[PDB]
Amino acid sequence: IESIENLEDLKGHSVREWVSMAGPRLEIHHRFKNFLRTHVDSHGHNVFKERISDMCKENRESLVVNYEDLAAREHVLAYFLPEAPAELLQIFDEAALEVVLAMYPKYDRITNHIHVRISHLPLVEELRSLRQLHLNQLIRTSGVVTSCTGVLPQLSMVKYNCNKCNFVLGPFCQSQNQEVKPGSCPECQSAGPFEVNMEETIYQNYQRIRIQESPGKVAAG
Amino acid sequence: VDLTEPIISRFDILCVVRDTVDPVQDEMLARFVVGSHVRHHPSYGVEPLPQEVLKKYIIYAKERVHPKLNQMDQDKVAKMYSDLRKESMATGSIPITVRHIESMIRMAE
Amino acid sequence: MFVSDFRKEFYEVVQSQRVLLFVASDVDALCACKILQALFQCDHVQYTLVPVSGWQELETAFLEHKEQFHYFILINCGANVDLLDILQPDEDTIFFVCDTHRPVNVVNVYNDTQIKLLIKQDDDLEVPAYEDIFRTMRRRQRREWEARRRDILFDYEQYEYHGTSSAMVMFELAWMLSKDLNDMLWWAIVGLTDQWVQDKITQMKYVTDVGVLQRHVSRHNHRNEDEENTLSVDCTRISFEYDLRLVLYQHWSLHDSLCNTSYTAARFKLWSVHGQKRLQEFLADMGLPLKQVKQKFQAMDISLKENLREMIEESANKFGMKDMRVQTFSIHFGFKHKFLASDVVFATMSLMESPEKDGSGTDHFIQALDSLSRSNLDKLYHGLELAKKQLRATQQTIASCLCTNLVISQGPFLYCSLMEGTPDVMLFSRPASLSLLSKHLLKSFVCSTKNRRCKLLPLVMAAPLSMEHGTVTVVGIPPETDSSDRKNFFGRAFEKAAESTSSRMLHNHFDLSVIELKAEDRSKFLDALISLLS
Ligand SMILES: [Zn+2]
Repeated sequence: IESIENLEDLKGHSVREWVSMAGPRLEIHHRFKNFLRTHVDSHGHNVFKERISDMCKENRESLVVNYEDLAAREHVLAYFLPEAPAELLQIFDEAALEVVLAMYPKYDRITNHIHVRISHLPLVEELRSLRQLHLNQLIRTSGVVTSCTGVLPQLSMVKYNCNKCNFVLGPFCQSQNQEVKPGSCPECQSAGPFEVNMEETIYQNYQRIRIQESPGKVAAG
Repeated sequence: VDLTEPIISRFDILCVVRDTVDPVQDEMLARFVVGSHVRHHPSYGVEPLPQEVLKKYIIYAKERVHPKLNQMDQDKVAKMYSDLRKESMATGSIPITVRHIESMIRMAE
Repeated sequence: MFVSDFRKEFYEVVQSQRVLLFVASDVDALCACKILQALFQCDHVQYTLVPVSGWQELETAFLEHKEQFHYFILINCGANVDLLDILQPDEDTIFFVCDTHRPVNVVNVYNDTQIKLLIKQDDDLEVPAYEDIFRTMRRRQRREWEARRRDILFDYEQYEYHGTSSAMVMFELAWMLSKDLNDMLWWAIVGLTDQWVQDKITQMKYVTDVGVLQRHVSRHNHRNEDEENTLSVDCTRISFEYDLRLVLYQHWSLHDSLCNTSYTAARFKLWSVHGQKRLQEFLADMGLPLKQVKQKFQAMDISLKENLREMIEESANKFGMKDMRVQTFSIHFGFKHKFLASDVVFATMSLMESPEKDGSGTDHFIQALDSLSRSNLDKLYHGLELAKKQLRATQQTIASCLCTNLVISQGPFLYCSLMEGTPDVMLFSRPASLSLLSKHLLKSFVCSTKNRRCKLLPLVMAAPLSMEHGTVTVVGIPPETDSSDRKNFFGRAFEKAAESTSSRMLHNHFDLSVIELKAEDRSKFLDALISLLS
């Protein structure tokens, strides 16, 4: 894959498919790795060396990136980030894992994924002002948390025992949209009462919160 | 005050603020207030910290630091508490109970 | 005089007789006592055993028992004083002296009839010749000879230190008798490890003595065992280990071990608020999860443990701790009982120096002596719990001293003082625990301070002892350089200061560098010490 000297020329694509295809994906990956490795603050201190070191000291599995720093240092990543946030956040997580395992080669024992979190995004929105124009875009809102579920286990990559034979169905990704139905067993074609393999299934923490407008920002009555 | 002894004794520090006339202090207070209204327009001697620095200092002092008491010269505080109890019984101004001793330890920490 | 052959001139003599053991309160003394007890119990030697915690109670016990016994054995006491003058014995008693303290008193060396020294002749010994020490122009040369005697004898008596372990001496006796059981070899190992843990010997000498003990370990491990015939799990197996320097780390969490080991606590400066982040950086460099590190070692995941020692060494080398490994030994028996020699040392030492007020110091001696036999494994595990408490209290006290800056450089020597009523001072009131505290605190101070001058000084520490008589225990420690030969002058400096000031100094502990002092005289005593060391 040749390095792409200009990510900015979409050449008629939209941002989502443009960053989904391999060339721009690798270019974004390398640009984010270089950003993490070489970004320095106003005093010349490498901020992300310190941040990754603190994260690995405390086993926290998550890396907060300042959007102001990203926009200042690497423009096109900040350009594509709010347009295709899921795709670029996946790529950023991969790149951050590469940098983290460069710094701490044994951190795979503690984690298998690094979550890149974005802070100080200028795209601030009021809850009353969210429209269909903001769909599938990275927004920033404010409010008071009024409800919280308990921390619940959710399927992320689920495996199913076949209802008759001993085969196990392949990894199916959970989507947040609907229940994943296994289909039919490829060994024998049965499609009966399948059951989750708890030991081979990968779970993730889930918590659904309800936020509302803060009572001092809502109008009286 | 109209409050009662069980709630009065639960307050470690008990402050009285009065608004009595004193012309020199009134002049200095007026100059400070008008200067504040000038300073904060939309546009003691010792100097304070910036409030951001103070917030960082506070959370560091509260979470990363933990005082430990080795000694506190028990005779001094014990005699103080004993005759503070005597004068409180004399005037009736404030109940002193046992909580004021532990307030001393807390304020030192 | 020195006993040339322990079998012929000591053991075969006392084998036919009633014997009285005076045993000092330290783990090496306890181990030598265990070995000698085992030999005497094999041969039906009707002995009596008396613990002695100091010179005055040794004198009291001798006054009580001198009528009934003609043969006495002193374990880790007596060699460094004139026993004839101290005890005033009858003309026909015999004192066998198995003692690590050096230099041996010249009267003890050149007494040829009554004092018999169970000391290896190849130890670090340089005794002055007899004619240099013992008996107009003729009387002028007599006075000149006396002046030369004072010079030579000061040069001899200046530096106090420790020789070969008494437990190792008694094990060599057991080997010559060919009644050396595997538990006797373990007790010898524990005595040498007591010397090493308390820093009474140099690392070179410790490595040499470990090299000696390795061959005995191999012999015992091939008495009835090889790669294809093996014994029951009941039998004891002693193994040579190139293990970690961490303290008790197989009996509590690796986190507690790193926090309460003197070396790593001093290096990471964990008394300071900032040092915990240094330790977390070390653990992250290793790649150990903090939950696993804080879990108990026996409950830690086994995938983390089977290369942990070399992982520790590899990370320590790039952190600048170039010697995290140590040549040591371990003992296994049954299915679950496993101890490092350091673990047994710390457990027995804690049982001796326990902070409990119930009973007495002799009762605590008895608990420690019982814990060295495998019929009292419950006592050994209780001692391990007490050792965890003792190590934690040691680190809290070091943190208090360094944070409050009680360690002040008094020119020739650093000075520190514990205060009455402050935490754990009653635990550290006993001289052995106080010596360990002062050594650990000096290492912590040397790692803490940035001044090049302060890293080379010795340290004097005081602590309260008495209020019914108003006295303090004072200890002197040499510098903590890696070049150090583990010799100190404070035993003689203290008495020179005490006689220069006519201070009320009392000298009960078997080490000259530990004294009792009236609380009022410490000011002029310290003034004389600054004047003397100059
Ligand atoms: Zn099937």
